[PDB]
Amino acid sequence: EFEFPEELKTKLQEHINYFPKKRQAILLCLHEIQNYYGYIPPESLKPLADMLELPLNHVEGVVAFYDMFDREDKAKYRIRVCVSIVCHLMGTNKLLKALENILGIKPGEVTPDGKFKIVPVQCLGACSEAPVFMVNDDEYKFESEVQLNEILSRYT
Amino acid sequence: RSYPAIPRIYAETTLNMLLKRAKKPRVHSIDEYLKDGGYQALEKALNMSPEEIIDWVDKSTLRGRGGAGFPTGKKWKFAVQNPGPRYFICNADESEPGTFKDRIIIERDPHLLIEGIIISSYAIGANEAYIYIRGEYPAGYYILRDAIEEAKKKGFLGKNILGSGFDLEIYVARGAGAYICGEETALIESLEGKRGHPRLKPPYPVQKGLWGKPTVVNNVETIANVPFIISMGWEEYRYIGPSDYAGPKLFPVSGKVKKPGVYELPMNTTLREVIFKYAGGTLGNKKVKAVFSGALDCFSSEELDIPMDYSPLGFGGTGTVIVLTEEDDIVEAALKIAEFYEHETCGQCTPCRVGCYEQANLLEKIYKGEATEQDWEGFDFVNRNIQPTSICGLGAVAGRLIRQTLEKFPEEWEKYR
Ligand SMILES: Cc1cc2c(cc1C)N(C[C@H](O)[C@H](O)[C@H](O)COP(=O)(O)O)c1[nH]c(=O)[nH]c(=O)c1N2
Ligand code: SF4
Ligand code: FES
Ligand code: NA
Ligand code: NA
Ligand code: NA
Ligand code: NA
Ligand code: NA
Repeated sequence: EFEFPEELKTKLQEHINYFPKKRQAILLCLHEIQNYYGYIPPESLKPLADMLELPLNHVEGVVAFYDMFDREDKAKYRIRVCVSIVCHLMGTNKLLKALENILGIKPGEVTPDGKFKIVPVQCLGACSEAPVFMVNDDEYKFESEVQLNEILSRYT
Repeated sequence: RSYPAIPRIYAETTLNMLLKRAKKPRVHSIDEYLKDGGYQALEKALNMSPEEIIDWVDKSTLRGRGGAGFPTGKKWKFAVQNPGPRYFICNADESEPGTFKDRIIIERDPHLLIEGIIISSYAIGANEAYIYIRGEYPAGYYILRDAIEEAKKKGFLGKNILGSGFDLEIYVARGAGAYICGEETALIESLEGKRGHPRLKPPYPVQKGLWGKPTVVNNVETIANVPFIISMGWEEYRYIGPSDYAGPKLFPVSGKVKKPGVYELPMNTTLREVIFKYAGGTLGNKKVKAVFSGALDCFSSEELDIPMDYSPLGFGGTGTVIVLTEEDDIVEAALKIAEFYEHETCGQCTPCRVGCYEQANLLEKIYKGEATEQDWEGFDFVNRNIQPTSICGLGAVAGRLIRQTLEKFPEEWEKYR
C-alpha cells in the first residue's frame, strides 16, 4: 500500500489548504511530488486523487498534459536545455555537445548513477542570455564547456 | 532568503518607470519599494471609488501588454456591468519565444506588480486575485510568495485593508510546461485544476470566467502600469510617448544584437532605433536580415522604420524583438517556429492538432533535403490550413510567421527546392 512519507504529506496538505478549493492545488502537489521522488511515481497518483477529492483518471490526465512532469525517469537533477529559436541561433548545439562531453548523455537520457537527466524544453524566457539551461530550479547562460563543468560540479 | 539562480538580463530605461528599480538585477524588497514612495498609489486609490479608478485607467489609454492590445479600462467596465463575485487574474505565463519582459518585473520589483494587482482588484470589486506564473519561473514564484507576505505584514493585503473595508487575498499558482496556459481561458481551466484547454469565446472571461464568474485577466506588464496612472493621474500618464499610444513599454530584445535585454521606451520608438540606437547594433555589424516578433510575425530589413506601437502599420504584439542577421538561414529559423507550435497545440481542434504537427514534420524533411514533391506541396497546403475551426489564437497564427517568411524570403526557400 502506497503512503506518502509524512514530511511530504504535510507539504501536500499545505498546498491543498492554500487555495479556496482543494482541486486548485493539483499542479503544486505534482511539483512537490516530483521534487521529492525525482519523478512522478505512478502509484502516488491514487493517494493524491483522494486528497484532492478528484477521480484518478482526472489526475492521470493532468500529469499527461503538462510537460514538466515525468513518470518515466527518476533523476536527481534535471538539466532543462532550451531548444527554441533564440537559443538555437546562439548555440544550443554547443551546449548539448558540452553536456555530452562532461556527462556522456544526450537529450532524453539519464546518467547511469541516476544523477542527471537532460530534458529538451521550449523557450525558458531568458532569450537575451541564450543559450539557456536550468539545473532543477537554477537557471544559467551557457558560456563554454569549462564554465559548464564548474556549474555542474556544484550539484552533488 | 535564498532564491534559485536567475541569469542577469540587461535592462535599460529612458523613462524610469517600470524599470526604475528593475533595471538593477536583484530583488527589491518592501522597505526599498516604500522608500521610493511605493504603495502610496494604493493609499490614494483606496480613497477613490472603484468607478473613478476604472475611469482613470480608461482615460490613460492603457492597452493590454499581453499581445492583443485590448483597452484595459474598457475590459474592466465590461466585467463590472456583470454581477459579482468577480475575480482578478494576473497572467504571468510568459512562454512565447523571445519574450522575457514580464519576469524582470516579477523577479526584481514584485511590489510594483502586487500594488497594481491590489488597485485593479479594488477597481473591479474582486476580493480574490491570482497570479498564474509559468512553472519554469520557480524563482519568480518564491519571490512573489515572499513579497505577498511582506505586503500582508504591512497591511496592504488581508481584510479591511487600511480601514477601507476592502478585502483581498492574492493566491500564486504555478503552471507546469504548457504555453497554451497563457491563453486566458486555458489559464482559467488550469486554475480550476484541469488541463489547459481553451474555451469557446464568447463568452469572454469578463462575463464568464473562473467558476463561471466575471473575471478580468491582465498581463503582468499591463498591471505594472496601474500604480503610475493613479500616482501621476491619467492626464500626466497620457503625456508619456505619443498621445494615441501613451505610456512606457518594455521591449525584450534578443538574437544578433550587441546589447540583448529589456528596454523601457515610448512606443513612438522605431524598430530600427530599438536595434541600433538602444541595443547597440548587430553582432559583427552584420546586416539585419529579419526580425521575428516572437513566434507571431516576421519583418524584413525593409520594414525597420515602423513604430513600436499598436497601430495597423506598427510592430504590435508584445514588442518582442528577435534579430536575425545576413548569415542566418531563414528556413532553419522557420523550422524552430514550427517546432514550437507542434509542441504547444492542445489538440482540441483537428486542423490545429494535425496542422501544427504536419507543418513541423514536413518542414523538417524540407530542411534536411528529404522532402518529396508531394511533401513540399503538402507543407504549403498545411501551413494555409491550420486556422479552420480553431477556438483560440494559437491555431489562428501557427502558420503566420512561416507564411511571411515564404513571402518575404522566396529565394532562400527556393534553394531548398
Ligand atoms: C496561445 C496564447 C498564449 C498566450 C496568450 C494568448 C494566446 C492565444 N496571451 C493573451 C491572453 O489570452 C490575454 O489576451 C491577456 O492575458 C489579457 O491581458 P492584457 O489585456 O494583455 O493585459 C498571453 N497573455 C499573457 O499575459 N501572457 C502569456 O503568456 C500569454 N500567452
Ligand atoms: S486552436 Fe489549437 S491550441 Fe487553440 S484550442 Fe484549438 S487545438 Fe487547442
Ligand atoms: S529561446 Fe531559449 S530562452 Fe527563449
Ligand atoms: Na463598479
Ligand atoms: Na505575442
Ligand atoms: Na504573513
Ligand atoms: Na505554463
Ligand atoms: Na513546453
